[PDB]
Amino acid sequence: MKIRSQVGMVLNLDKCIGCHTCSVTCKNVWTSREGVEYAWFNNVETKPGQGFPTDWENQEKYKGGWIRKINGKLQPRMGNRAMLLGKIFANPHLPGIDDYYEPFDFDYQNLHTAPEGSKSQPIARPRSLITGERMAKIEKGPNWEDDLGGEFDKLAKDKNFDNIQKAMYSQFENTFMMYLPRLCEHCLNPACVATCPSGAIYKREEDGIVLIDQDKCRGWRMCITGCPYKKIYFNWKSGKSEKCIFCYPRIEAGQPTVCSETCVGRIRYLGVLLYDADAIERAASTENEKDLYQRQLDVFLDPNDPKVIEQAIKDGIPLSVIEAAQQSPVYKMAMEWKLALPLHPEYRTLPMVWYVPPLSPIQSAADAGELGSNGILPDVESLRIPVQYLANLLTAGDTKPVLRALKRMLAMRHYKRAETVDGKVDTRALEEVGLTEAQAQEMYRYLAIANYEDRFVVPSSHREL
Amino acid sequence: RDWEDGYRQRWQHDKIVRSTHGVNCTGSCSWKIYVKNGLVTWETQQTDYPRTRPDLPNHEPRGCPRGASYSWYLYSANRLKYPMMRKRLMKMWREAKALHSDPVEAWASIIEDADKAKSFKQARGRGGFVRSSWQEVNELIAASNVYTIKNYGPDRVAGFSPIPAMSMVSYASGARYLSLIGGTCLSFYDWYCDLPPASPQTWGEQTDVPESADWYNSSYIIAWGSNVPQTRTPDAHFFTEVRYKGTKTVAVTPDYAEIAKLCDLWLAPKQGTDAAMALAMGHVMLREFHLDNPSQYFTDYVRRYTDMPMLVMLEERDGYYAAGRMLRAADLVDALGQENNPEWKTVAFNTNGEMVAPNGSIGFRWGEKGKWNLEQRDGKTGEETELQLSLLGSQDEIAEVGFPYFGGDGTEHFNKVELENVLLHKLPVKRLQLADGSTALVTTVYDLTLANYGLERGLNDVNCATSYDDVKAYTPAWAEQITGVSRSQIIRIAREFADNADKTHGRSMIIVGAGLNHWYHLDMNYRGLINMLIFCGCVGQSGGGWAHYVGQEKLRPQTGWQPLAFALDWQRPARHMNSTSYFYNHSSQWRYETVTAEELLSPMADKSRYTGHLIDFNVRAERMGWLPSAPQLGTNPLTIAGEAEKAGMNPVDYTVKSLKEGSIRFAAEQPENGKNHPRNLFIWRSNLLGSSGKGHEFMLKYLLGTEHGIQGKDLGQQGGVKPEEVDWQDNGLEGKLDLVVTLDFRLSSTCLYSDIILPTATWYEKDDMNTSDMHPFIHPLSAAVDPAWEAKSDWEIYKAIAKKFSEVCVGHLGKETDIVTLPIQHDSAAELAQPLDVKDWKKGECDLIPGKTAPHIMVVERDYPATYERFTSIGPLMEKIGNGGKGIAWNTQSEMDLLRKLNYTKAEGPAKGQPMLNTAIDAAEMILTLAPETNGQVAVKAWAALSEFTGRDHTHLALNKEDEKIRFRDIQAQPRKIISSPTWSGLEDEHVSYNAGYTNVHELIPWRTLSGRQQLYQDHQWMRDFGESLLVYRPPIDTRSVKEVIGQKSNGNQEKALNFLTPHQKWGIHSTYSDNLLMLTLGRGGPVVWLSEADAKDLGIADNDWIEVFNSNGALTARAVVSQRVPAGMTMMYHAQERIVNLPGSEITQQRGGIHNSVTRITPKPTHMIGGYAHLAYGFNYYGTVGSNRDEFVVVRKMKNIDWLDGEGNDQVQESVK
Ligand SMILES: Nc1nc2c(c(=O)[nH]1)N[C@H]1C(S)=C(S)[C@@H](COP(=O)(O)OP(=O)(O)OC[C@H]3O[C@@H](n4cnc5c(=O)[nH]c(N)nc54)[C@H](O)[C@@H]3O)O[C@H]1N2
Ligand SMILES: Nc1nc2c(c(=O)[nH]1)N[C@H]1C(S)=C(S)[C@@H](COP(=O)(O)OP(=O)(O)OC[C@H]3O[C@@H](n4cnc5c(=O)[nH]c(N)nc54)[C@H](O)[C@@H]3O)O[C@H]1N2
Ligand code: SF4
Ligand code: SF4
Ligand code: SF4
Ligand code: SF4
Ligand code: F3S
Ligand SMILES: [Mo]
Repeated sequence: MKIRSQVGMVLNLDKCIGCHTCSVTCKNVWTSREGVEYAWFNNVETKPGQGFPTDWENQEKYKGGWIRKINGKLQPRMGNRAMLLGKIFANPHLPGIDDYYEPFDFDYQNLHTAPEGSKSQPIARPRSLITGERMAKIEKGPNWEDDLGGEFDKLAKDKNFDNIQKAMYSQFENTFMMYLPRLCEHCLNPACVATCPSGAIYKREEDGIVLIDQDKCRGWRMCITGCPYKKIYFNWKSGKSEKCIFCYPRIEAGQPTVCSETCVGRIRYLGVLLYDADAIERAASTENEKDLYQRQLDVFLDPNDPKVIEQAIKDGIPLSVIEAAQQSPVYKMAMEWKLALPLHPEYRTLPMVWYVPPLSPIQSAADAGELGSNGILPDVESLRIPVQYLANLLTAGDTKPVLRALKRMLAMRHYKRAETVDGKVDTRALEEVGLTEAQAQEMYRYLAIANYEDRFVVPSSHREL
Repeated sequence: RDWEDGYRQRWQHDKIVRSTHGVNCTGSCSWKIYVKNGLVTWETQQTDYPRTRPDLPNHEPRGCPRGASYSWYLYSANRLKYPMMRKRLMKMWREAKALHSDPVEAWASIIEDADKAKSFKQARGRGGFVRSSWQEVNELIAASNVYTIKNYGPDRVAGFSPIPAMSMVSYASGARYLSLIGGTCLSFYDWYCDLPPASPQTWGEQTDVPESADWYNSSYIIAWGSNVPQTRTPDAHFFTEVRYKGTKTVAVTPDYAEIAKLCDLWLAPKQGTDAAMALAMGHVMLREFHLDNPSQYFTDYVRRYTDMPMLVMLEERDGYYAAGRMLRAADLVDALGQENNPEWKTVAFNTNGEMVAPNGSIGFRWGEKGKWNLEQRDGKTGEETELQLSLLGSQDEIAEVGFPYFGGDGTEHFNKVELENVLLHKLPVKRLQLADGSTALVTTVYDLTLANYGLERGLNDVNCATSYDDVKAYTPAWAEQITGVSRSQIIRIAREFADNADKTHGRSMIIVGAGLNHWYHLDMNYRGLINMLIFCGCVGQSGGGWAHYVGQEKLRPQTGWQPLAFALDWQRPARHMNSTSYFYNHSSQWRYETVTAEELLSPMADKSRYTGHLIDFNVRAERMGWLPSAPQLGTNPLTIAGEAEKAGMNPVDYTVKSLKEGSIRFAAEQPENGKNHPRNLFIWRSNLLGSSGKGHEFMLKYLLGTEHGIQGKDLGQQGGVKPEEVDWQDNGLEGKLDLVVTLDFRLSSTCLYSDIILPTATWYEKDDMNTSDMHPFIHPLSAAVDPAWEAKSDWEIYKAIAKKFSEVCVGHLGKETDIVTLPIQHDSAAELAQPLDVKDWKKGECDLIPGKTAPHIMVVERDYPATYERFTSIGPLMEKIGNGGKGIAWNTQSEMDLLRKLNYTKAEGPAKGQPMLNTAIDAAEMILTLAPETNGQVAVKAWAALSEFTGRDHTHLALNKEDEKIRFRDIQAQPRKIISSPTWSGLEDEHVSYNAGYTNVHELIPWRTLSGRQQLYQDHQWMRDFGESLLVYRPPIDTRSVKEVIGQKSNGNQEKALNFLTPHQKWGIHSTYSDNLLMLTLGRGGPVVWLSEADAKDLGIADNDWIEVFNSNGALTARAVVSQRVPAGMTMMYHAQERIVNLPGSEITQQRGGIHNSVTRITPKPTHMIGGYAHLAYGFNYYGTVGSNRDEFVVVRKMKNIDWLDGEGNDQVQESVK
């Protein structure tokens, strides 16, 4: 039994507008260097799509994550200790440059220095940032599929469309698209840490932030294959790997990560979560894939329980961190309202960056339809985004937790409309989803108004110690 | 371990400075600019905005992906570091200088030599830039200006700069220089087509809309042709969050746009047919909420706030009547007891059948006081009255009135519904005996409206609907055929929208943008949405209304900035010009006009009274003082005074005499005569010649005199008919601009084609201010670091030019007298020019009366050698005359006294004793101190001036904020909210958000229209004859740009004609950021075009293949993006991609590929030229022709040969189509 604390993050995808501001600010601060110009610690992908690197969710292809052996024990999908050390020499699964994109630049100076009497208007042509040679044409980028850019049948190769009758969605009237911003999950059972034999990768004890020791890294790169979210990138210039550092310099000072504070949509929430570090192995080893979600919720402790507090203090957690945990917006969203869900829990890493699924326009019909359970507002069954799709993405295929999250947000809307438009109290929708008025009102406070002090509740790390 | 210190060190910095972005996005976001080792390293948003009410989401953090990437520009490879000049021009300039010690003479020897001139003009856009120096370019620029003013006239010098709200002082810098010397200041709002003519038409206001936080007060929102998440990014959260408050949202776009993702319902009408859907929706609203089950709220609202109760005179025609002008008090005996302006006061019947001239019509605005308000009172007796809406039930008889119908004149590309060009309707009428003894039939705007929508009212009107399923003019079933949108969807949404408005008393809102406003018939698209909002009493209620968002049009401290920008502190008036007409003329796009005024006329119009080229209507409007002119007169305006003297006459009478006899002519009559075109052009805070300007190729050919890609033939070559007012030449004058000066921080497309490029300071290297339509804060741009290399702020650049000019002009220009024409201005007593019809003095229909039937003729004294001293000081006119705007004025002596203490005063010279304007901060403090929205002391005086007109006290709106004075250094500490002012109709209040039309509705201040109410009926002669007196559906126009060139230059691949739409892009704000590597990397690395999968397959085009798009206007090259989200029949090339990055050669023109504006061309609309008529009178950026562009069609095909025309052996060839 060892109580640990970590600042979790929840992204409300219902409010995401896919602007990529988060990706730009992270790039400016942390990855505007030769070697990682092509790496986007935080990147946003439009769905349906294959993403960055291409098809990263296809573990049969990339070999990322964990697998459960028939004996109940976990082993990296890419191999046991022996096979790993062997891949220091030969790893046939590493993402190629074409899986990401060849970073480019443009000959802007030609616009300035074009000689007198030029036969045509001077232009700035593309040039590789890797080779430094002229590029005849740009064929790839980190966000090439933005807003359904590309033939649908090609975008539909999206791994999340697995087990889904696609045909109908390849029709204009049934078009749908959402955005998936993502960074490192700073997992509780990181596959990356397990795939680097030297221990260059470690999960900090004070805050759970996963980092790659630059002095210790030797460029073996098994970690790149190991991470199922493909969030570790090789720095081709330094010969070492780098990844999202969860802006620890700011977290240590009680500030939000750069990508959280700069989120234009106000969709990101940061809050402390306490967990029993000794309960992780058991949870990640649960037999059924669809139990991983609930098993992770079971490792999160109640910051208000006197015994938890007592144990936390004994294990070295500062009282200020425990008090922050008691005000955690992330705890409320993941544990209480059940709006936030893990990203691909089946990889068995127990990810710590969770997501609230998005609502969407109702299905197209031509027959305008009639009032429903929620009046003029949508009923969960009529949303145009196939729930099975969201399920493969967030709950190992189990639609129940997703339907509950979506249904609860719709219930809030119904309850609030009755209050603000009809001036009456109508809790029918809330009762149908198991929420009280008090809960709906607090959900509204955190999700709609979302004051700065409510989105980020980050304690400083007590550096004086 | 210790290695962790590495990332920690990266974050550490020297200091943070507050600044913002001077780009036209409407974002107006404050940022933290981080500096390390004297260099800007990155930026993150400020979050310290004053918080909104506890019940509303706060604004922080705002921002967007483009703004987040600005830092990239500071030390990028595309940064402009030094003044640059075209090599050939520099060679000649220096050779000439060795011959003539006087720069003016030097310039003369060059520009008067056809060969020398042609020499450097053909070098435009063809490389050869060389590093110069400030001293060298300042002398050349100054000499050119002097030479032009002296030999041709001040108005042959011009400057183009838009959206002053994004960086006020930076805009003012050049505008102030030009206004002082008499140069032309070009408009932008109309030119860019962001001005919605429907606003001036309905409210007598340029544009006043709710702030984004007010969307949160709404319970029903429709996003119509507005891509909120992409084009309104920093504000999008208000939209996503209000959904959690129970608000239903609807997205209306033809494609599955980003906005759809955020809504509860997605409706996809055929692009360009939105007015049809709006009509059917209004039809359902009128039927169920006004007629069948009368809404108490809606009925009372339209009775007091619209012109629906006003009476319209019918014109007797052959077998039926036509709706004519509105009845005026002057038409009745004893003029209804109105001695003042009886011809400008509308009439209605009270609820007792008696006629009354209600308070509030425009006639009460001037010549008297205390009755220009919306109190429901008899304008004669002063007693309360209740206006009657419908005559049905008290009519003397029934007349058949004809209504124009265009729903069947569509193009082959859109669905149409054939009915009758003229639909007769049954209307209740009253017989009146006019003051002349004659009889006239009248009916209210109200029943004319109900008739126009096709509502059956108990008569036997066969043109009315018996059901929503009945295919009649404007029923859901009718709209279903035109738009493709299910009739039941139209019906359901209209009901929910109105029902929501009725239950909340107007909290239904429509957010609309360029998707609808950039169409030729933007007028109808908007009046359609506006009518729905008015029928539901949404305008003027918090949480409801017309939410029109486009560019950063709202410069809140308007009256404080105006005098600075146009030097109104030293001389009045300045020389404003409406840009669309200006460019249609000088870039000669009129010579290729294919649209005729005749095809735009109402079937009931007298064709013979409307003959001529579209440009003839413009020339006619100009001579009548409706629109401005530039150049103004066919002769140098600085030489007119000397002749008036020799002829023993004063300048004005001499000019009026000369115009009457023809010894002096308006320059617009002879544009290519060699003396009537602009010769010097300043461009800054703009990428006109390379993205903004529609008809790109025409501008290259006629303005620059360089190679171009025009494919079609002009008017003469097609035997077409010529203009009746403008001379014609088979070979148009090319290369009109003698000098093109552009100030920028990056080498843009415009820069690439200029003669001189001046390096300007970035937004992080200078001081300025910024405001927006989206929120109420005014905040600053600041210099985190001093300007890099040899860059200077716009203010310092123009100040230096002014200083050099003041020296170079000595001996060439002294204390001159200038004759300036000024069109009849809206918000001035002169706006009551022609009341009953249109008379042209040049046709001998009336006399030439300046300010009434012709423009005002003004005398302006200019002290050229004193230009610099005037530029750097606040003039005496603010103290002698005063300040004001929007029709009101006040004393501002106290503000001038304060400015003398804040800025110090001139110790000597021409401006001795006046407050100084040396720095950008001095100019900012002048704006803040003079404006009512930033100085509470001025706000109260302003509201008091308005109270004289209305007779109601309005000072209470600012009394509680008197004493508040916003200072430049304070906004650097924290952005401040502005003060409630008479310049705007929304309020800055603790309990209610800013909502436009709020004061009209709650303070009873009239809208500045003929009737004083929201004007549903446009009775101006031209509005009537062009069929727009009432809202009617009008299909997209035929630019006839494809037919003549399709298949003419085959490359072997399949071709196809598609609708060319240009919605604004995700990877830039216009062309800004378009060359920024971060944006290029997140997009597709350069110019691309979106195509539906269907069309792509038909053309044999694969995703990312090189394609060519063209028509008679020009051609462009780009890569394709094939998507399912794009509907067949339309193509989208997101606006803003430019001509400097990743573009190969064109197979159609054999030149560098063109831009999206290479395939467009200007085509004006006569109704946007109307002036001298109350709400329809001129105003800089208030009215004028617009640069519509969505009607365009183009030919699309896969490219074959990919040649870069650069000299390397790197060309490609795409495999055939088959
Ligand atoms: N990122 C970014 N934001 C910007 C700008 C920019 O360049 N970049 N420009 C700013 C300025 S100055 C302006 S004026 C605004 C303009 O921005 P908007 O007001 O959003 O104008 P459009 O981009 O034309 O948006 C119309 C939207 O409706 C759809 N649409 C296209 N044609 C039609 C039509 O005929 N009917 C209907 N119902 N829908 C249609 C399209 O999907 C499109 O996204 O953007 C402002 N915001
Ligand atoms: N076909 C088509 N044409 C259109 C439109 C459309 O939808 N379709 N949209 C129209 C509309 S709505 C608009 S608003 C216009 C916008 O057109 P523009 O005003 O031309 O827009 P930008 O491309 O941003 O041009 C601004 C230039 O200013 C420079 N700049 C920025 N800040 C400063 C500064 O402080 N000082 C100086 N000296 N330079 C500065 C930038 O680097 C950039 O090159 O385009 C219009 N044209
Ligand atoms: S900044 Fe926020 S809203 Fe924008 S894409 Fe990133 S997470 Fe989504
Ligand atoms: S998401 Fe981050 S912590 Fe989890 S396995 Fe990948 S690199 Fe490791
Ligand atoms: S947490 Fe920090 S390092 Fe990680 S993605 Fe966000 S900004 Fe980048
Ligand atoms: S570009 Fe405009 S919207 Fe984007 S951050 Fe800058 S000010 Fe805000
Ligand atoms: S496997 Fe270890 S050696 Fe470096 S590249 Fe990955 S952290
Ligand atoms: Mo705009």
